[PDB]
Amino acid sequence: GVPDFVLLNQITENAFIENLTMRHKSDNIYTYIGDVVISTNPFKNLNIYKESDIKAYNGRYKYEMPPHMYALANDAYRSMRQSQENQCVIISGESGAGKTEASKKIMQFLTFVSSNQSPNGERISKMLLDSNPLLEAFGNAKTLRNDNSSRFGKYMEMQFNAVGSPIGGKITNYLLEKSRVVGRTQGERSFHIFYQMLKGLSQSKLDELGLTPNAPAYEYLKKSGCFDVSTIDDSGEFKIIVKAMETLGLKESDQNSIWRILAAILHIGNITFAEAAEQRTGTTTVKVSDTKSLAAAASCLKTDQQSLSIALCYRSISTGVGKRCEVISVPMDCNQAAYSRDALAKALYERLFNWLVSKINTIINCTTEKGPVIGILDIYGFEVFQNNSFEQLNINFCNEKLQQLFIELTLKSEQEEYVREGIEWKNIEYFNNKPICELIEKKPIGLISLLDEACLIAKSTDQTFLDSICKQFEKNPHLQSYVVSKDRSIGDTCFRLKHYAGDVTYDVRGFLDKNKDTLFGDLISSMQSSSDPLVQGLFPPTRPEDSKKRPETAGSQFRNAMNALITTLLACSPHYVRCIKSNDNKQAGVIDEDRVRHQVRYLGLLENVRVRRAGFAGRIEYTRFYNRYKMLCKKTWPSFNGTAKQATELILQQHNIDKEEIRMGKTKVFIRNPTTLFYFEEKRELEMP
Repeated sequence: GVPDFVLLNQITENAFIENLTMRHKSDNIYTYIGDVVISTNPFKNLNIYKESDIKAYNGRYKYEMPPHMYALANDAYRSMRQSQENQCVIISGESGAGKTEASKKIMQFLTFVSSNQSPNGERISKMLLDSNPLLEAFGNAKTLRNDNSSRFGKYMEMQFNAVGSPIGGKITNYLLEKSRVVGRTQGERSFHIFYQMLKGLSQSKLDELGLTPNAPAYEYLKKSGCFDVSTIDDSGEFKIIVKAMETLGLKESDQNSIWRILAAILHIGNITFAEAAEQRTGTTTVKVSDTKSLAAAASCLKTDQQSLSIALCYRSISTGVGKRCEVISVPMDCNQAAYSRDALAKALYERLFNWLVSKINTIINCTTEKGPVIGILDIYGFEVFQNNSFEQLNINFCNEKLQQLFIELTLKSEQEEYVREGIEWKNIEYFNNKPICELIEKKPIGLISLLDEACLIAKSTDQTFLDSICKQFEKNPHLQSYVVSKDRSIGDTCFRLKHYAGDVTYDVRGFLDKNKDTLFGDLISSMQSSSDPLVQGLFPPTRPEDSKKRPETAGSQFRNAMNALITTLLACSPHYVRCIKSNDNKQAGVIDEDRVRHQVRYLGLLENVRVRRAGFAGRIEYTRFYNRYKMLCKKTWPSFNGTAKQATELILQQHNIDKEEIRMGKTKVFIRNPTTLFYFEEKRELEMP
């Protein structure tokens, strides 16, 4: 009757949604759109991902079997299989909604079609599927609203062999929300791996780590004000974590060796120094009152507790001629004091995570053979509270790139493929490249440009920064406030900012210490000069392929994490995958009207349907129109001319049909108004059964 999705009985907006539900309600998971994949999430183990259903999708086309493979990959991902080139895929659709389920697809289509034989091939096809519970611990972390709300910018690369099967891979992460460990909103929690360790070990071992049975006693844990939770079982998870580590390749002997590194950080973490009455009037510096805590920091280091604070809390600088001589230093203010405190306790974790995941691959990675590389993307989800804050801005900023990404690819790169395939193409109006949100934050006189401008004015607080935005803009589109835009919804200490299709009002709390975070080499040198596989171990063999220039005031440092992301996107052939979360109850058959419609809107997918093609009603592909309506008219046989325009004219002229009603472009027929469709279909029925 009707295969694929671009042959709906009614190509209306209403039918689009109504049919989408009926599809999901008729054993139809994925959905197509001019070669665009959309999927959902069951949120449980569904008996559909193994051998059985894979044999179905093997040696067939898109227009034959249900949505799953989409021929584009078969005519692109495979196109570079013989032409010997690299690949890369991007995925999105909330967090914890399988990017575990969307990636699951990529593999089970790759294999089988790939190869077999090797007994070590079907085994590794099991460990990667057992990585779902594994990845559900590291990246994932419970938020105030969403439970499985991961929070990280990961770009995993799958390496392969000379026959066409995986061998290993590496992991890359962007600037981390490194404040997650010590600071957060009340009710929320940090990564699970930590809390699952404190209540899984024995007091005997906790003493070796230097931990005491008293949560309020600490600070990082005190700031939260919550530990024991009825929902999640603590003692039951620990044993599962051990299995995960042992199953991969982390024996207890290695675990203990790693815990010392983590336990060391805990000692250097639990130190929020008190007021130091060194000054005279009202201001002050920093000095230790709770010594046993700072002593613990130097305990694992086994160095002069005092000397340690002489180089950190006090900034020493000389340089000139040779290169630097550390001893004379500056007691900095509280703001810069707590600044270095954070920059230190937070940077060590970024280096750890990178070295943690990388050194694990050292064992997993294959040495037997080499091969090409393919990338995969995975990021946090879309969350919106009735309130907002600084962290919301940076997360939304990441989305601004993801939306721009498609625009640069599915709207631009693919558009260039139109003229590369040798098709009569004519530039059709496409919604602007929204450079109003790009040029406003790159070249001089810009958002992040003025953001770094206000941040470097040390004394200037977040409140003053707000005023620095209004004056510079409040005229360039996509930016408002309570002063200009008369809207009571905006507070006196908040501001308005537009994104895609809606409005978001942010708070000012944080920003300062939340952003900069930069760490100089005057605090690292004294520490990496030690002799201990743990102390210097925190700082791997100098510069893990990420240095060039070390000392740079934040701002730029963040640009690197975001620039390194773009530079590696404008030189590869990417693939796109979207995902839509059903509901907030893990139900595989329930629709939350208001929530669903919103998800389809802020992503701008139906606009990508109309605009991409052009903007009208009924549309059909030439490539698919040709090999379908062959047995209707004459002179449309192998004796054809070649052009898709003159041929069609030869077709419609013999049956009296106006030519202006149809037009030729890339691969889409254009007949305006709906009635014509019902007119065409019927006319093909009252004269030929």
